[PDB]
Amino acid sequence: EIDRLASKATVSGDMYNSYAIFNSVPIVEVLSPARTTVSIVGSDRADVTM
Amino acid sequence: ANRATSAFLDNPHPVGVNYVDEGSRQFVAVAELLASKLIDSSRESDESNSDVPFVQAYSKFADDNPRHLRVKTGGKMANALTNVIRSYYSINAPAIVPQVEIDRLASKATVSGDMYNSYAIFNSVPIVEVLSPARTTVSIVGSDRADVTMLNTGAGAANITFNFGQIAETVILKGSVPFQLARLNQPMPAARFTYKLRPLDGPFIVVLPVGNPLVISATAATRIQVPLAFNKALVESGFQTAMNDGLFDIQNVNYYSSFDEFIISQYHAQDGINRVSTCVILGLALQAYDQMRRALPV
Amino acid sequence: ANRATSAFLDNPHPVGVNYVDEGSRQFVAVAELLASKLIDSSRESDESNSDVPFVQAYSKFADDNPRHLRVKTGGKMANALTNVIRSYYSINAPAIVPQVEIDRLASKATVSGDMYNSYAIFNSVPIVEVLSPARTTVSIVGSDRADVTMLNTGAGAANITFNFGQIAETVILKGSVPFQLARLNQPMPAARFTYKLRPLDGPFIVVLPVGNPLVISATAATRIQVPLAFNKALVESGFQTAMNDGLFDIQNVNYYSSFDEFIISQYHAQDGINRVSTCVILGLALQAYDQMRRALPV
Amino acid sequence: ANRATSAFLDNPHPVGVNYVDEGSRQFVAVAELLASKLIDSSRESDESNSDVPFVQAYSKFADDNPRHLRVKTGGKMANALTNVIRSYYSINAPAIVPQVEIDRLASKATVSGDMYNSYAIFNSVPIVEVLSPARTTVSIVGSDRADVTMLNTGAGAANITFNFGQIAETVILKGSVPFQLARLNQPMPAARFTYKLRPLDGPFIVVLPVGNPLVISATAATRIQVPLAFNKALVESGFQTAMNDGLFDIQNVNYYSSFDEFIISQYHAQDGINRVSTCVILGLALQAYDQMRRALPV
Amino acid sequence: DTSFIDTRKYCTDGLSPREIQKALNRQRAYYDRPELTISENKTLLSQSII
Amino acid sequence: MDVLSKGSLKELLAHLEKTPLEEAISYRIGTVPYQNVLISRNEYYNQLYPDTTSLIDGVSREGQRNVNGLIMSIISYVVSGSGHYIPNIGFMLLRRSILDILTKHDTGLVTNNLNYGIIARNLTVSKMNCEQRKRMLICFKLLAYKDGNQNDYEIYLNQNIPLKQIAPNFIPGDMRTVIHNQDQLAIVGIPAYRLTQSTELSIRDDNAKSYKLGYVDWYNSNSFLRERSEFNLIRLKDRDTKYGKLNGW
Amino acid sequence: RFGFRDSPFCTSLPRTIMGNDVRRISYNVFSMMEDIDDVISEGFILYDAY
Repeated sequence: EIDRLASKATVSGDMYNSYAIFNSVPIVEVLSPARTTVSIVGSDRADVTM
Repeated sequence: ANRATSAFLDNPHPVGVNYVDEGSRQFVAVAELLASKLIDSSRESDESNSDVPFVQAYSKFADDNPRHLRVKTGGKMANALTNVIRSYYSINAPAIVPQVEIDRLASKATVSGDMYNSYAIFNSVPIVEVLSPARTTVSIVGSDRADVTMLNTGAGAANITFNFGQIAETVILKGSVPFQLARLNQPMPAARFTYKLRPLDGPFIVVLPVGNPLVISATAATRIQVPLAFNKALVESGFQTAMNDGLFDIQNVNYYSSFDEFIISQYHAQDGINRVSTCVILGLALQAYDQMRRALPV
Repeated sequence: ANRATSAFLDNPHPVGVNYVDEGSRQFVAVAELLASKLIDSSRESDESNSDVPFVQAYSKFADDNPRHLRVKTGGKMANALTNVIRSYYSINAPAIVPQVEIDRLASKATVSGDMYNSYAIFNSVPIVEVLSPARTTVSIVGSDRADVTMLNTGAGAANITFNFGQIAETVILKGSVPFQLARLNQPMPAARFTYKLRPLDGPFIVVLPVGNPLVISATAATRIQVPLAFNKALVESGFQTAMNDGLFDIQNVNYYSSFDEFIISQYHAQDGINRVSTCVILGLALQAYDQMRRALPV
Repeated sequence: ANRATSAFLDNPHPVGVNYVDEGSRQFVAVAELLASKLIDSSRESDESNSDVPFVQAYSKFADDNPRHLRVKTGGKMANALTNVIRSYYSINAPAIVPQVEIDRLASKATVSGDMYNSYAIFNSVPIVEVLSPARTTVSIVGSDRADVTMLNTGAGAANITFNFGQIAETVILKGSVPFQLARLNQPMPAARFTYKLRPLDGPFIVVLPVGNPLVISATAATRIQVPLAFNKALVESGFQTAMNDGLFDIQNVNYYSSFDEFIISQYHAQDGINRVSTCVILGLALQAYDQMRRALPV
Repeated sequence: DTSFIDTRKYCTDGLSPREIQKALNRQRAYYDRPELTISENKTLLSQSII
Repeated sequence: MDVLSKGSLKELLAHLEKTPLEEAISYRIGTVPYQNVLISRNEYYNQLYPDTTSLIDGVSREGQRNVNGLIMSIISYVVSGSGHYIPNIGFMLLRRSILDILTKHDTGLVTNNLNYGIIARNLTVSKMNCEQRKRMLICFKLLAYKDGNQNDYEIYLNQNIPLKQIAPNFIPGDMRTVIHNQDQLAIVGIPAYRLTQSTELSIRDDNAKSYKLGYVDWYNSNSFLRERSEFNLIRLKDRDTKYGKLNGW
Repeated sequence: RFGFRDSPFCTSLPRTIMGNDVRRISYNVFSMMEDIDDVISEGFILYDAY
């Protein structure tokens, strides 16, 4: 069924032609010592309160 | 007693047992021939102010017409060549590529596929063991040129046993200062700078006087049967590219600085005669990888 | 703490900012093509009874007919290439050649001035810094293969930090005796002879016991974009020649043993990305200087 | 005082004095040209699945048609080429090939036979002598890259004299730590990592502090006039084959790791200019030997 | 050329590449070698260009 | 306007040979150079538009009476079309050509103490465009050759990377180098784009567009000299010649 | 559907026939082939042309 539907139009299946910019902030880890409190809130804009 | 050995000779990992048949060896030879056409066509197309020679060469290699809005990965031949390279390095690597695809890709050219019609000289220095008594220190550094620094702290002359294996053809020994070297149960000659040795002659004994440390530089030559198309410069460049691209990244393997170290280490292991046959095919495949990747960077 | 660093990485001098446009890059590519034909035409005339192929090749290269009693120097192209090589090495070198002469010489052949269609592997080992505690000695020797000899005279084991930069892709570590190495704040694995490391992973900690010296041999591979016509063997010989005829003799500059060291040292500067583009054009110009001077020695 | 010298520079043996005439030089050039065609036809035959290209090339080279059930050694050209290589190495090696056979073989192709058209760069670093005071110890290791390790156990700083000869053109000195170096009767500059030196300038003095050992790495470039067809990659491969095939083993001859070491050592001996001229002809003969032997493995 | 990929201009001046192809094929017939392939023919026939 | 139209090194140096110093000097009082001011730009904004006046504007400014002001007035004339107010220089100096001041010792003006970095900063080299920087570098090279300061000129170029790339290539004593030079030095010219009768925001841009629009009117005016149609009517002394050489070059 | 004898029409050109993948050859590659007689012994699909 997939092959039959793909024959309806001719279009390159290339998925590496261009690029897109993604705005998520990858905070993998925030290491803090004793007597300090750290909170991370948000994905698009990461808010770290110490 | 202390034992010192070359680092690159330690624990060679088993090599792959797939894609070693006659048809598979033809595919490697075809890939090398067609990849070299790609590089030459690129340089021909620059002088002629046309892209036709590169287009025809790429079409033969990739079985697909180039397109401006599509990436030039290299086609099915590039994918098959990458997978066979992975299989050769380790016996744990899967053999993804089917046999039908290999035979279809080998029909493009009419190369023989023989891997024993020529020879190449490899410069890795095999030092299987250095036997030193107590109160002496021995260190070995280097692969293409092995420098052995031995220091005698005791009160008498020490005898150090050198074993270079049975595979290397010739070994040349040069010392920082003149020194004495002789075989088992042989008289010691006068001290001199340079010794030419045959590793099959036997274990060698170096008289180590008390005082300043003595350093011996070792250079070796080994002959290995290779295809006529073999080019050591391209093979070495392809080895680094394959290592950086992660083709050799697999559990339970040992890594090497150069293809020269890799082939000598396998040749010194047990059943190493059968191993170098597979390593030579890998070297020719690495030659095709270097030429194809430089013409089509990814 | 004591800091040890590689000698060739210290203070790369600024390269020239002239002759880096597309018109000037075409001239360098043209000179390489015409120098290659000069070598080939000389050999063809040597193996024949006619000098016509050499006369035609030299006339195009030098814009003048060769004479029996006059030295074949290369004419205006030789002078332009020699001065352009001088400008690339140092910012202090003047830009003597006019743009009109460069454009006219670039019209002799039809080649694209593209300098990014391929890649090459350079073997210099960028040990930026090695940090060692007190009562320990660290010595770094070599560029193509870096040997680090470290001794521990302290009471307990010492941790040594190795920094290989962020530019090199793969670093292979080999030791005289098995040793322990791990990334910062990571559990330490079992002792083994060889390590494959990505310099991006981070600074590496090496456990140094107090028993005997441990020597670590380092080999690195880094990939730099180069034109397809690049040939490493011809560039290195061209680099050695240009240094001998004083093309690099200019105030307040550093000197390197090889072009491999020169390009890697500049890559590691603050503006290394901008510097390597100029060094790549210098490499191709050195390639043309090698072929042209071998055919026409002066 | 203590004197240290490089190992490969010690006791160069006399070279042969036969086959240096104009006709003999033409024979070596013809052999090189014909050997290049032999290896090109071998590759062409493999890619074309036809033995016609190889049969034509072997018949011209060997003076007989290729036949199955025969060894395919290479004919009279192979025997003459093998024997002239033996004669060039040592003055004790007999000259077997008659001049009539040499002249007949030299008529196969038209060549100039001039071995001084072009030049080549050789990278062996000559350290003729290192003079040190009583308290200091100096060790020299390596030929392509020489590492000089010096340690000062005395009360104060010491002066170490470096002599690099007069033949080398450029010497580059790099140290593990910054060191002080200046010529005779010249002020001592601030400590730098690297120095660029001209061996003709004179003996150089290094200040050795008392604290830690200092290792100086030395690289050199030397220009020797060679024929235009000279290829260093082929010559070095041929040299190792010559040693492995046992045509360099005669009584009272020194042995070397590379052709670079052999040619540089003869340059620094008495009558070095005349010795180097003979070694150039041996290099071209070794280039022909490598190509023919790889085409016809015997 | 008639091929859609080939956009090169084939020069008609000088010795015709077809004459060399005819001479080369006659040489291969004597030695019983197979005639020039399509790929080899295309390279030879495209040597003369503008 | 005429000085801004020259597009080649040969034309620029030829114009400077026939132009006296009095054209560089302006006799209008102008205003003090470096001031933060509010100007009126009613085509864009209702409020007053802040800007800073400078010496490379097209309007005359007041200049220092020292030699530094005289050289700075010459360069501003070349790059902006107008000079500064330095009166009572004298008949002997004012009658000399601009090239004579920049290149000849017989004028009687001493300029060996000049600092190229300070002059460039006072002229706001950062605000200059590519053509303006090339024209100023020509003036610096002529001054360096007059004073035997060629080495100092090269070091100043080494310190400033952007200036080294665009530095014109000519030896100030050889005419063969000037003819070969192909650098485009035109500031005003016939525009390929659409040029409209609209204002610009800054003082420099607005004043530059006035010269650009004035040059178009000058091009079609009767004062303009059309070489293609009236070459025979030109006097022989000032007629264009292929073998045109500056005196002493 | 149409009752044709030996109908040359397929609803979609098959990817596999009798459980075996069908060879796909571009027209440009098919032009330069030298073993078409062997290739035609097993069916192939031609594309990249009109």
